[PDB]
Amino acid sequence: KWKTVSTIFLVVVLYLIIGATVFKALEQPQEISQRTTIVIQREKFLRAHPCVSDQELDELIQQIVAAINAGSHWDLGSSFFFAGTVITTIGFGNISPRTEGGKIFCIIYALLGIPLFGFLLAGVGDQLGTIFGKGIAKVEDTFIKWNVSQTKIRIISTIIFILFGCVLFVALPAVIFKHIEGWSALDAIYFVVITLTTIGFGDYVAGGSDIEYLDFYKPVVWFWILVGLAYFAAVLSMIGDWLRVIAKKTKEAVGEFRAHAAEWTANV
Amino acid sequence: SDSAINVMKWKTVSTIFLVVVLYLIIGATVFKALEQPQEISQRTTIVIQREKFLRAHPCVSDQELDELIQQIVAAINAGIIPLGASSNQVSHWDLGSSFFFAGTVITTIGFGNISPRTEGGKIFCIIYALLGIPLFGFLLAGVGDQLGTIFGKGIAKVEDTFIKWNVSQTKIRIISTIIFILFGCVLFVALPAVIFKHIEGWSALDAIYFVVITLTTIGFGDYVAGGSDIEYLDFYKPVVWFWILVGLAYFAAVLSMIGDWLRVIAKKTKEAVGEFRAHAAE
Ligand SMILES: CCCCCCCCCCCCC/C=C/[C@@H](O)[C@H](CO)NC(=O)CCCCCCCCCCCCCCC
Ligand SMILES: CCCCCCCCCCCCC/C=C/[C@@H](O)[C@H](CO)NC(=O)CCCCCCCCCCCCCCC
Ligand SMILES: *CCC(=O)Nc1ccc(C(=O)NCc2ccc(Cl)cc2Cl)cc1
Ligand SMILES: *CCC(=O)Nc1ccc(C(=O)NCc2ccc(Cl)cc2Cl)cc1
Ligand SMILES: CCCCCCCCCCCCCCCC
Ligand SMILES: CCCCCCCCCCCC
Ligand SMILES: CCCCCCCCCC
Ligand SMILES: CCCCCCCCCC
Ligand SMILES: CCCCCCCC
Ligand SMILES: CCCCCCCC
Ligand SMILES: [K+]
Ligand SMILES: [K+]
Ligand SMILES: [K+]
Ligand SMILES: [K+]
Ligand SMILES: [K+]
Ligand SMILES: [K+]
Repeated sequence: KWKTVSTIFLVVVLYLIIGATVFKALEQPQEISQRTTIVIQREKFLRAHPCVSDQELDELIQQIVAAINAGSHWDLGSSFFFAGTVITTIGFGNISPRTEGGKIFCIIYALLGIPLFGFLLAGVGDQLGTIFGKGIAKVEDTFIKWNVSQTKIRIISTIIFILFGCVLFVALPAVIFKHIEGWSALDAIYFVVITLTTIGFGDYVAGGSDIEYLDFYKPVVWFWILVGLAYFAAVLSMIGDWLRVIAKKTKEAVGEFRAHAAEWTANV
Repeated sequence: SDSAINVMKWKTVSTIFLVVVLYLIIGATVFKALEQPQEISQRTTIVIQREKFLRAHPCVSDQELDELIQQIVAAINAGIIPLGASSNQVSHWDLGSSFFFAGTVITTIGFGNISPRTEGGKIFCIIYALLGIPLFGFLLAGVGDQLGTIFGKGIAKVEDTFIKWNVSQTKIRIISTIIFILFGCVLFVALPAVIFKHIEGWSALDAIYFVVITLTTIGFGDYVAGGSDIEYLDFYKPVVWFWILVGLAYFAAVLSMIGDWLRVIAKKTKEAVGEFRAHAAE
């Protein structure tokens, strides 16, 4: 009958405000640092090359920033990657359609492929879940006849799910990404989380740089994208369940606190 | 029982996998066909300009022009207006733009025009995503449920206005799906698209493109509703916030309905091919 939606809306607004403050705190300093150390560069390149005017260099900069949309972008490999970024809704954006017909086809392609890929991803997740059900069935039998509790064997099994999944789907792909892309470890894990959450900023792409790949590589990361999107769907849903549980525990904690203030003053 | 169903399940998922591969191949072919020509045109017409700059400044070290463009492309990923005429700008990380960024994280739209460069920014972004995505999921579920109850009451009366001669119970459902589609596409894509065109200066197709790319959470970032430096009446960005919330709910509904359409067409086509081979010329 009632909402409950208003309080979670307010919680989301609060979460966004806290996040915005923290992000500003962590990111504005390096931004102003790079801004002043590039206004150093604009006039240290110009005085080191007197033949460039102060206004012809700006013609150069204007056309280079005009080249923001191009720099092939559209070999069958890169367009296959793009189609993947569309139907997965990752949408890195490093590749994007510029002609109107490309955008119209992109609209149709998204509206049809997102549900179809949803079916594929659901099936992949179900098959992984049954494989993992048998896998937990055996270690839930070795460790099961010792008196250990039953409603905590499930939390030990979630511990094992999280750990094994994050080593197979986050850890070793991250180390491979660092050894192949040249990314840092933190940058690799960042890429993993941002792509498998379907956020997909595009500041890092697993086949973007020119660095020449082993050709065994893009298909394997395709497979990793498929299986990791499923794993991360599971992880995000279980975090949601964590949230609803802690939500009711906090609801009862506020109930208890106000109930201990209630008749604590009836103590007259 | 426990296993005899799983063979069937792995069969259907394998054929869905092959269908997805085929869809990706077709899409890639069409996209290459539609986008590579203008790309090579612009590339040769940018090297025309590159050596028009080169056939005008030999005193320039002439190979450092490309390291200069390297540093310019490195500087633009952390947005900049790098010209002497105007050394004054507005920052990527005011609380407004950082609020927008946090939204792009928890919605998983991820436009990317703004993204964390600091190590701590990336670690906090990881934590922020892993916690906010489910939370925003709950919010969006509530928004969708309330929208659905408003629309249920709205259709309840038009489910009687139409009770003339010859009327159905389970086939009036198609007029209700038609009304959902049309009214939703008027409120959540159409008029927001025209607003986006008149305020952002985007084309009509660019506005609708932005709408579709944003509410599906693809979020390329090639168009952003608050990106350009312009005025923005502030009566604008909060209403676009609200539009994002309710339109994400609406588009989740639309995508689920398209999925149902696909499931129906899939089973009708398999039974149709069964029927075909069962005939197979007399
Ligand atoms: C990382 C960014 C910072 C996160 C900011 C979260 C601050 C919010 C802390 C709880 C206070 C919410 C206000 C209302 C609380 C209750 O009246 C209400 C039900 O009565 N709770 C909920 O609805 C259920 C809402 C429960 C949502 C809790 C979100 C989980 C945060 C995880 C971070 C914990 C770090 C612990 C060390 C600080
Ligand atoms: C299912 C409902 C989703 C519909 C969401 C999009 C609704 C489109 C309504 C916008 C109409 C605006 C009127 C003016 C349009 C022109 O100024 C504009 C050129 O400037 N044309 C287009 O944008 C051309 C736009 C072309 C629209 C693409 C239509 C593709 C529908 C495919 C649906 C999947 C059906 C699958 C059945 C097997
Ligand atoms: C064409 C220029 C470019 O960026 N090409 C490019 C980038 C990435 C790939 C690729 O296959 N990456 C692995 C992958 C596969 C699917 C998805 Cl949705 C995402 C990724 Cl990162 C290929 C070509
Ligand atoms: C600071 C530079 C910049 O890009 N600023 C910017 C862009 C967009 C907004 C904004 O509020 N857009 C509406 C909106 C709200 C939430 C989301 Cl998740 C996405 C959008 Cl487009 C504000 C500031
Ligand atoms: C624009 C997207 C084109 C992709 C659509 C391909 C059509 C495929 C028709 C069915 C192919 C598999 C049928 C097998 C049924 C037993
Ligand atoms: C499980 C088999 C499904 C095959 C049917 C898919 C049909 C897609 C139609 C796309 C029309 C543009
Ligand atoms: C300018 C309009 C281009 C539209 C291209 C649509 C391609 C349809 C392929 C099925
Ligand atoms: C079922 C075993 C899945 C193994 C996944 C390997 C991922 C490759 C890392 C790039
Ligand atoms: C909770 C995520 C922390 C990631 C730390 C990575 C350090 C290389
Ligand atoms: C319910 C009306 C939403 C209007 C959103 C328009 C903002 C661009
Ligand atoms: K994105
Ligand atoms: K997404
Ligand atoms: K999603
Ligand atoms: K971008
Ligand atoms: K995205
Ligand atoms: K992006």
